[PDB]
Amino acid sequence: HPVRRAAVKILVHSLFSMLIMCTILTNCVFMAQHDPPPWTKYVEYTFTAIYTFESLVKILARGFCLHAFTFLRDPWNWLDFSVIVMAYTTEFVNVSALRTFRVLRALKTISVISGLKTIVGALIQSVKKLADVMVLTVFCLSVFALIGLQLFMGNLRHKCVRNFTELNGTNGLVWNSLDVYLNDPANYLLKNGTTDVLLCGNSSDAGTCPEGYRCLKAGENPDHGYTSFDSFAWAFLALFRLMTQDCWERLYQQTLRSAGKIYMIFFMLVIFLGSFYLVNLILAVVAMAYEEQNQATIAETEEWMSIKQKVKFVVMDPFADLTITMCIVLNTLFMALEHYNMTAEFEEMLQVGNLVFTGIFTAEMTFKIIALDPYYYFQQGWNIFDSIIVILSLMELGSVLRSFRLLRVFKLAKSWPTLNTLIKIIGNSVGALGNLTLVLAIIVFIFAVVGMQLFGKNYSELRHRISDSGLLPRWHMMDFFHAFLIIFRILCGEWIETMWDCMEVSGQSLCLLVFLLVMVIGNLVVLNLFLALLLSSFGKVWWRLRKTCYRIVEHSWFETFIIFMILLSSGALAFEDIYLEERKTIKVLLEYADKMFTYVFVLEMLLKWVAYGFKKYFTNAWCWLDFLIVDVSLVSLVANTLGFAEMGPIKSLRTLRALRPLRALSRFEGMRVVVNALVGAIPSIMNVLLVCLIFWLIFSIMGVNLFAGKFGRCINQTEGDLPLNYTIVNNKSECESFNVTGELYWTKVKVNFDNVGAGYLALLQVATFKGWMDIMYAAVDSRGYEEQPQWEDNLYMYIYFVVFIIFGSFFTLNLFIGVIIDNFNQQKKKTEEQKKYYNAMKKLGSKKPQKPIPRPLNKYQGFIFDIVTKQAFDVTIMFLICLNMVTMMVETDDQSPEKVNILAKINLLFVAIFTGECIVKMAALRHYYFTNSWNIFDFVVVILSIVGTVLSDIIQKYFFSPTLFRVIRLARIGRILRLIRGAKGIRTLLFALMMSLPALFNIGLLLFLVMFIYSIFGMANFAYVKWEAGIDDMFNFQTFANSMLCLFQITTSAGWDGLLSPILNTGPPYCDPNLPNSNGSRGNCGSPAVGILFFTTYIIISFLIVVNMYIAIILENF
Ligand SMILES: CCCNC[C@@H](O)COc1ccccc1C(=O)CCc1ccccc1
Repeated sequence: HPVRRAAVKILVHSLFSMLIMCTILTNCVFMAQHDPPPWTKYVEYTFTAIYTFESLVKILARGFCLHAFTFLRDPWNWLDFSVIVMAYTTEFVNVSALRTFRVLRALKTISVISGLKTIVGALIQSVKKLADVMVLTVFCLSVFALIGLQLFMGNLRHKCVRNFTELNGTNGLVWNSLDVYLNDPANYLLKNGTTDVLLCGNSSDAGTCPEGYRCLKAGENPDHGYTSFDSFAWAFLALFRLMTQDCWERLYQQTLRSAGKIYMIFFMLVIFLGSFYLVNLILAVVAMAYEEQNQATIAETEEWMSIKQKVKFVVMDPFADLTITMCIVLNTLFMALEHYNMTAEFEEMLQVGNLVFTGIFTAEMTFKIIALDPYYYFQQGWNIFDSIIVILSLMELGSVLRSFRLLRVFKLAKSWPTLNTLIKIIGNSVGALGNLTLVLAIIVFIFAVVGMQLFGKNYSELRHRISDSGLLPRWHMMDFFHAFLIIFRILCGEWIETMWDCMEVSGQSLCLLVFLLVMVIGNLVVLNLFLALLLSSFGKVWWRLRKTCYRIVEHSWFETFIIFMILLSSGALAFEDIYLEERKTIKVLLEYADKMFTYVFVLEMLLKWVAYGFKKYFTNAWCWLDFLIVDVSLVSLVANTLGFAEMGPIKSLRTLRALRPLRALSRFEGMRVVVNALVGAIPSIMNVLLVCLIFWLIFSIMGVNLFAGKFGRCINQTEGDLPLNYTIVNNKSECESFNVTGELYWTKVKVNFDNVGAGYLALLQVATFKGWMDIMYAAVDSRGYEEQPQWEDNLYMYIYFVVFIIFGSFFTLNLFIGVIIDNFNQQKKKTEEQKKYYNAMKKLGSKKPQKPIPRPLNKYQGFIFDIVTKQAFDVTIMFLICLNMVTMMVETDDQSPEKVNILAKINLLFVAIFTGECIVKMAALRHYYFTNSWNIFDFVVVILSIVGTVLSDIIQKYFFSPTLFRVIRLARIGRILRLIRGAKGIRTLLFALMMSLPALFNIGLLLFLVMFIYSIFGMANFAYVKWEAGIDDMFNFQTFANSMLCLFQITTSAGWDGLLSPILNTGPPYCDPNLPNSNGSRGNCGSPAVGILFFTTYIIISFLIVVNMYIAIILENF
């Protein structure tokens, strides 16, 4: 047919493809709109027509029903098939939610662009290769969800309820008990500094409600209802949230607040294993799928002219590009000397300096135009780049626009190889890997418009249930930009806090579905891009005495003695909390112990000397460490007795006593090798930190140009939380004219962009996503210069942070991890009890045994033997234990008496089934319960089950203990762990985990030591800090246990902004200096210099230790 040939010619032709691509792109910019005008309706029709034409033009090219089979064989056209079907249905003949379907059109260009379909296809293999670790992750999450459910069932419903005294007449204190104390939130007491209920616990480790507030379980719900441990669904959600570490510290502090501080152990166990280990397993198998597919593709590929003479003679030898790099460095350094309150002459000086720098660059640019050839400038990319910045600078001479000089610092890339490694990464992100980035871009676009069509009217109408008062939420999906922002925040790792609000406004089923799909798919494709970037960038008495001391120092008892003194002295350090003032006996006890310690360590020093020699002593680095610390101690003692004591610097120098635990590093052959292999990689960390400091210098100068001085608030003193209305108070100066009453305080935000240093602090709080909320809120409210912030004026400043997060957090991370990996390779190329652990893992880890047991050949014995052996018996007892698991999942809080009756009956039924299996099994012939470790394991669990049943039988008659039940019942969890015998994936993964826990023990020991040093430092400084955002009555630095809680929390980087926040404040509107402090000190202030030092250094050292050591572990396992 002629129409057949015509349709085929249109099909193969390439102008049709670009026509449909432009049509899709315009339909995209038309989907991304909310509140479309009527002039859009025909446009809809328009698109419909074109797509239908596509359909015809292809099916008329097919021809028949066999051709229709071949056409539908490629699945991609099923999409626009459904698209035109839905179009005809909606245009011929409602819930109004069908409009959400045409976003499928946006996926069409993945099949139209022949490169994108390759990506979205090659991204399918890993998610079905993720199966083994996915079921291991679901299995561990469900195990720990049962554990957490049994431990904390209805614990999060504890509330510091007010005091209720019951009345005689029953059946403003007048009320009813339950209907008033369950649905009444008036009765509860809010947490200090929040509109959030206070939790409590009857235990002596939980929150202590103030006088006048008892503490019960009769409460509304958890925060919005979604953080319960009450059911297995809610508990599985809570443990998923703690696995992804999304706001996990909030659940940590809530649970410890109600359950007790000792359950801290639980949380660390679920972080040291749940978050870290399961997440890292998923990540490592994705990395393995990536390596495998890339090597698979690599294998598939393996299948007047006088004046010309004079000027060219003058420009023969420029030879001064080094002076140009120096002038660039001076230019950035000169731009960096910009701050908030600059004098007029200093501003004029900076302007003249950058003017003369522009002159320098313009002059040598026009010289380089005539130095070689304008075809040379047409040739090289660097020269094009400097030409661009010159034109942009002259445009400046003709807030965002001044910053384009900053790219000049990138000119250092030619001499700073790690900087050009960074730019190679950024050039692959949109170069050789442009398709991955483009796929991610259209996926974020699809998710943004899908979410906005699904949730726009919800977010817009029911906003009253999502914000404080008649006012907007900071995060929503009504506009496309805010939907993109929700998606981007999710990609950053914050999906629970906006999911709560979405489900509060929209609906749990659909919102859960979409946010979990966004998180899974987006984090998967972002990990794909991350890994792809990482892969694309790849007389004799004197001598007699000396040998006497040489004998006295090498004696093992001497070494154990000094180790014990080290440990005792550090433990003595731990006793230095705020309660020594009333501890009179142990005060002087610790005084004498301290002087004994310095004397014994200095005598040890002198004997080391006289034995080994001064050159043999002062060459060892750890001996230098010991000498330095004993020097600290000696000077402290000397100035303590020989006058000039409690004198400023000398009385604050004994704070350095907290370094005393560092003596332990040299002794233990685990910490020593760890610190060796760690400081052996400080040069790489230093050069990468230099590249990151230059990049964040760029971004901090941008933030100082954009909003420096625009972060002030002018809070009203009574309210305190929020700022003020622009209408009423507009300027900082009007904040000082209406200030006839001293309630107005023009405060900055704690972390702002006022210097390059405050810029660096804000960029660290944004790059870790802790504390960035207030940064970005004060930035997208930044109206004027000293002007009061309008609620979302300058809304597009979000872009700044987004861009920074992409270049300063994503790519720099690709830098960090990058060098680390390669660093280790070169170190790869160039505790004896743990060796015995190794040897025993070799010894008793016997895999294949001999013939286990022969048939007893008796009538009953042989029959029971034969019914025990067949694998059908194994699979059915596994089905039985899985049914026990499910009947374990059906337990909730405050369920009912009859249901718990039934559940206890089924409990006895199941322990009976399994103990019958046990009595049949040990009688296999004689030796079933001796050969395999699994049989004796289930033997232990079955006897534990029988003893648990009889303990449940003897609750009160013989002897009673209230809390122990909750843990003996927890032994039932052991039964589900019996499933580890059947599965092969999770068993091998958990065994390879248990093989490496000596290494994790050494790493956790170094981490514990760093926590100990920083706990003592914070006990010295950060006690008496005002109780604010992240420092409550339970997570302090007051005691040592509180310090360990705070520091374990921060070790995951979580909530570190909320703890640094009360260390920064220094003013009367927040602090109270001159406060009658109980100790020698005064004032409840933090000290910003050492607070920033402490927290930034602590999170950076913990990040470095964890990253370095975990990559070492992962490489040594590989
Ligand atoms: C993408 C992970 C999502 N969940 C974790 C994050 O939320 C924060 O985790 C951390 C908490 C404390 C210190 C460091 C980290 C890290 O990021 C290092 C992870 C890591 C693991 C193994 C090998 C290299 C690096």
